[PDB]
Amino acid sequence: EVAYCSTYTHCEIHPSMILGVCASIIPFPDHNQSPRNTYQSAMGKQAMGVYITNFHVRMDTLAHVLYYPQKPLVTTRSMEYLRFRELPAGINSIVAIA
Amino acid sequence: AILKPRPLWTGKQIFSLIIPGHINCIRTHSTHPDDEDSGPYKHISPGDTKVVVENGELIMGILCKKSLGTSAGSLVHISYLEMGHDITRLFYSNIQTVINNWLLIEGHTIGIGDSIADSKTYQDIQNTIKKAKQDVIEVIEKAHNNELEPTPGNTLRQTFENQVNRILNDARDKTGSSAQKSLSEYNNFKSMVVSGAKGSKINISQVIAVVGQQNVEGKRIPFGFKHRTLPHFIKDDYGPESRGFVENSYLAGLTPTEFFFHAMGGREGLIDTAVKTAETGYIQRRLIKSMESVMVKYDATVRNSINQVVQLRYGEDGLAGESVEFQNLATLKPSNKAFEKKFRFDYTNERALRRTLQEDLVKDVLSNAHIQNELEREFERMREDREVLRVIFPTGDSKVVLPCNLLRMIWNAQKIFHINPRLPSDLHPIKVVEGVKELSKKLVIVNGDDPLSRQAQENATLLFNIHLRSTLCSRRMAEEFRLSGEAFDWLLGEIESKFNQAIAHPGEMVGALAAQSLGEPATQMTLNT
Amino acid sequence: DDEEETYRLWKIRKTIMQLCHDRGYLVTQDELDQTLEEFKAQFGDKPSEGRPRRTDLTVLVAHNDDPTDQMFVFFPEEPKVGIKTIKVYCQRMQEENITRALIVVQQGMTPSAKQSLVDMAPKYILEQFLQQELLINITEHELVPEHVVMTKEEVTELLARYKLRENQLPRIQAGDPVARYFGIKRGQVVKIIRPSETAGRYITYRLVQ
Amino acid sequence: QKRITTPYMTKYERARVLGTRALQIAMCAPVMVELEGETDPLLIAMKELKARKIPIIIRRYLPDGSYEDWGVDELIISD
Amino acid sequence: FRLNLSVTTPYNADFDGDEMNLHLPQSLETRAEIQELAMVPRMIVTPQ
Amino acid sequence: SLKQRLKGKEGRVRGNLMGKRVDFSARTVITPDPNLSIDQVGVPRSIA
Amino acid sequence: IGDKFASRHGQKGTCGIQYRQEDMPFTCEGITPDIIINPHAIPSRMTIGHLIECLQGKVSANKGEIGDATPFNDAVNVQKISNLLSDYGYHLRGNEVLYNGFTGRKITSQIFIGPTYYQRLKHMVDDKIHSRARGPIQILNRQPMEGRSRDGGLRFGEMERDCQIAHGAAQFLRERLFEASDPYQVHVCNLCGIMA
Amino acid sequence: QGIEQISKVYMHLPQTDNKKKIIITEDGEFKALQEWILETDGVSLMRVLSEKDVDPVRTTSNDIVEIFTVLGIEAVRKALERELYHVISFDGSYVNYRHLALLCDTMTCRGHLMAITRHGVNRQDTGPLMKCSFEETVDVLMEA
Amino acid sequence: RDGKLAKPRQLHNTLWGMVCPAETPEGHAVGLVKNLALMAYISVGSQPS
Ligand SMILES: [Mg+2]
Ligand SMILES: [Zn+2]
Repeated sequence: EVAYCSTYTHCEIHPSMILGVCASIIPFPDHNQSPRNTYQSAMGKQAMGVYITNFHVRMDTLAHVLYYPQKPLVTTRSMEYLRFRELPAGINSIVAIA
Repeated sequence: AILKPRPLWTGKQIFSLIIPGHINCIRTHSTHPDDEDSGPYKHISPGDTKVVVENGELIMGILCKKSLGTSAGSLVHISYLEMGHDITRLFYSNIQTVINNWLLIEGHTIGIGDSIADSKTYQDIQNTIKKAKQDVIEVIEKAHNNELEPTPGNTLRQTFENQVNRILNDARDKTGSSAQKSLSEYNNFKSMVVSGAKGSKINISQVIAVVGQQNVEGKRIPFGFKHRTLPHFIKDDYGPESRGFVENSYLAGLTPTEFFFHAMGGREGLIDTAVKTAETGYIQRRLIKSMESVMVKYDATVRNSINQVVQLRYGEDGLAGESVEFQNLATLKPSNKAFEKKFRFDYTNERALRRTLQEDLVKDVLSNAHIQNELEREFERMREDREVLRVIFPTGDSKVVLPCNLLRMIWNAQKIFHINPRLPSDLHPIKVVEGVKELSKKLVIVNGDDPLSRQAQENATLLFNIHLRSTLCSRRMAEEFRLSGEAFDWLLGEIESKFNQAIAHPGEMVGALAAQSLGEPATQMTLNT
Repeated sequence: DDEEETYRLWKIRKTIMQLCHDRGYLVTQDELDQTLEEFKAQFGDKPSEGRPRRTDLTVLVAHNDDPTDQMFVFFPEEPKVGIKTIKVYCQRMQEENITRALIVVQQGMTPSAKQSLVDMAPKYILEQFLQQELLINITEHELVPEHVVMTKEEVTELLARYKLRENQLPRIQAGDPVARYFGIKRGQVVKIIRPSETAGRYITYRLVQ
Repeated sequence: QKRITTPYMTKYERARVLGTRALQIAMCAPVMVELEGETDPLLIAMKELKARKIPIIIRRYLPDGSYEDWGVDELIISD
Repeated sequence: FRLNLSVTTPYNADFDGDEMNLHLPQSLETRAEIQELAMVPRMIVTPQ
Repeated sequence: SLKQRLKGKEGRVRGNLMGKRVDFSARTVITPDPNLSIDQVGVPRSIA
Repeated sequence: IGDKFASRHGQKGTCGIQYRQEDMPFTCEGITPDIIINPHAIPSRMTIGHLIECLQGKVSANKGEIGDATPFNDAVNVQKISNLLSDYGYHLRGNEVLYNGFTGRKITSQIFIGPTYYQRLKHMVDDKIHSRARGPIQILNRQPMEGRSRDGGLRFGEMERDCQIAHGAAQFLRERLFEASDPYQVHVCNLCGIMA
Repeated sequence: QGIEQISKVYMHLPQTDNKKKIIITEDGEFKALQEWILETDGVSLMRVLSEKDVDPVRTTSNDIVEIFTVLGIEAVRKALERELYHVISFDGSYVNYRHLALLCDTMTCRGHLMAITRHGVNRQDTGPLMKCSFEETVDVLMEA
Repeated sequence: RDGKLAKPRQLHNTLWGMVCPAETPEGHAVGLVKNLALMAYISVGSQPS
């Protein structure tokens, strides 16, 4: 076309791979203000869930375990690769803003 | 308020049961337009603005944080100053309880119907944004041609950067004007920004129209590679897309090369907060220790720990900062003809005085003549004070901090004694002169009868007496005020008590109170401007 | 040049005619507003190879309350001043019976001369200035309030009214520009009168030590 | 005479007089008002002040070493 | 600990996991001086 | 040594004479309660 | 009612009170919310990603799929989610008509309701409460010391020593530093100033 | 040309009254007049006051040790009060006047610029049991 | 961990795609510890022979 450039040498796979591990579990992260995405990535590191499947054998100190974990109803496509639907931490609740 | 088809009350009629005592206040509301108070309908409130809480009941006006929040002269402040603290406690309590219990009937929320705009608005916003981008491209091409002359004190680059910044500011202002005028009455963003509880007018613009433009180290996003910002763009490119102008909103989402820049800008703010806290925990702390040993002694002098004198009277007047208000002097500012037309108290007309006073009193004044001499002498005293004021304040302002608010204190006395301003009434003009003199004599900051001390006493209560005889002018209180004699004795008795009680207390640890007060702004302020 | 030089000598002169008027000496009225061209016609058009030699500029004044105590001011000729050069003046004071004297140093003085003036303490008190400092009256600046020196009878009225000692006052060292402009010695009390926005006027005192 | 200090009971002297008089009542001192069903030793000490009947003298120390003694009866209660 | 909101703005508090220390006056003079000097109704306006 | 024992931060003067640990103080999380006055706070029954 | 709950968009917050089901507000078919949050949390920090995943989530429970929130998709607007929701018989922006739970009356405004994904943080209140009242003390300096009950004293720092000085409270400042912490008595000679 | 300490001088005429020239007119009215000004990068006050077509009355420098060199001690009291009021009232805040007068009246009370640091307050000659809580405990105790 | 110099703490253009831009702790260690992106791969080394 009347184009920006015409000598492209490479192309990206998907521009969503520029995010870390704790920041790629946020739905629609391109709609929030920036400092908000920093807080959650330092806050989903201290959410109770099930942390490992053989928690019966390990005599760790200070282990928390949730009864009924659930997987999200609104998921990012880059959560199938870090096993967030096999060891989830949270519950889908019905929230009202009032 | 309504008694025929059905008995219906109003909100102002239930709210006027909360407001204690008989207090008087006049404020405004945040959407009071500037060109309303000039022309007609100034005492009519078509948008129901200009709060007037008269004799303890909300006559008119929409309340917001300008009238109930933390400002000076608010309704909680006036109720604190006039009634006490045991009644202001109950005032805060009763507002919060009855308004929560109505608020579960009305209800409140924020959805995303409160965060979207009609197509007519969106199309207009898109049109202007495209025009602004084209203008920047025209500026870029001419710079390559070499058709820009740098201003003195500026380089070729700095002038271009300034023009680009001005164009961006104009575009953001246009987007805000386009958005703000598409807001509805049932909206909830607008119902929070107006009421003053939370929000601001740039959040509505970033949520709805344009996020804005990021900047690290106080300037537009820098060439972090060689000649590029990210490896997607071309080298030696200076457009609005390449360097951080986020032209989408928070609801249309961000593109990747734009979410990265918004992360840079938000990162800089997070770093600033951490550094600022460390600075705050030291500078203010060091200041408190150095001036801690400063306090008010039993001589009303402010001495050190070694008793070596810092100030002869506290605050250079002798008063404590808890009980002072903003006032206006209104003698320094007007012309030499309006001053002589407002404070002269001329008896030459013989009809204006007759209209505003009792006939027997005016005729007696004219015949005594001694009275005429005294009143002309008072006008001359006022002219001398006008000159002294013109100096002390060489700039021209009139907002001066003083003790007890006098217009509110003559306006309470017009309703404790049911002053009809539609009748001539009576106030011997001399009684007013003699009363000013005696009250002026009784208030005493420096207790002394010696000549050396007498001079110090005269020097102190100086600006307050210029203000007192300025608002205590004979003419100005026999015309506009019209006050009955009984009213004057109460007006005078109270002025003295408020002043006597406003004197600073001998023993308060002033050097720490001041150090923490100085320590405050040391904290709110920017880390690097 | 000389136009710069005939300008400065008129300016520095006009400053001193006020400095000695502040200290309470008698200076004729028109000497205070001596305009430039009037100075240029009286003392000479130019000092470069001219009649104004930096001598013929000296001033001798007498006090208002007493015609005997007088003050002299000298304008040395050399850039920096030596030893007997002030003794030339010390002799000129010795002959005329005058103790109050000033010297308007041109550019500097010698450390030996610094020794030579601090010795005659009980007699022949001289004040050393600089040509640059006298070019502007600092007393008429915006920030500088109005100072007034109090007699030794008034100072004993403060310390008996506020029941103070003399150690408990705010202090000022006799080395700052206004302490020298008024010629103040240790143990004196100066009164400052400044206007403030809360009261209107406030009078504070300083002890010069 | 020569009393140079203020005739108003300052904010701090009212907080210390009420504390001391209340502690003396708790240790069985005789009261000086006709209370009616009152028991709190600090509620009584407050209505003695409203009646100007507290037997305590305040010694104000000037910063030059002098002093003067004001009877609580003679002071104008601030509140 | 439970307190009224109108008191949030002096302490600069917010209710997302803050913690607030409480001290208890022991003698009777110190309870009287806290009652007649530093109660929260007596501190509505600031000298700052 | 006796200099290092009477020295600065956490010594015997910057750490045991100016700042000291005080008994009779309890801290608990805060939550709202709009049914209270300004003058009041609500204490749990175990702290009390 | 002390525990800390947080969303997936940086909204942490404690728990204020717990109501039974007979008191929460209900919809016209008996769906009470599990959590109620303040509307003032949104406009100041601008987390609009929080308002779309509860709109997207309401379509996913009614259709039976699981939604997609990949960041830079550009194939999922709000106009495409809203038009999907009005097919199942709801308002196309999530709003609903709630009834008051105490009096059964309708609420004049319409409340925005939907399902979201919350997490339970680690900071619980059972772990942060402690109190001291005349507890064990040290041996060398006789200053209050921690005991077996986990509970020592709170430090009375330097900045707290200054708010009390500005207050003018001289008794309370003495109690907190001397009578509450290591009181002691000694004997001193009169002519000389040495202990006896 | 010029003065060696002064490196760059600007030129503008103000828009707010603060830096305009306010004159009482003949009728008695405060009038604002617009005025070109030169503002530098580098300070040497005594040569600038001594220059013709320069106002010697209203020259002001934000360097308070240089005003302490040139004008006096009361000028640093008042210029210091004006500088604290200039940094507090830039974000639209408001601190009362008693506090700025007490700080600027304690900082310049003994004659010279008592800086609020270690080296200004620790020269104050208080008693011996106050200086020992301040960085030099055993040395103060042994000289005392 | 306490130096006030901002240039080793601010986000640099060259971190595109190799270090996460949003994830970092607050406090005194802002921008000092960082997490790497999803597909970022660190090399292991070889011989230039
Ligand atoms: Mg918080
Ligand atoms: Zn002995």
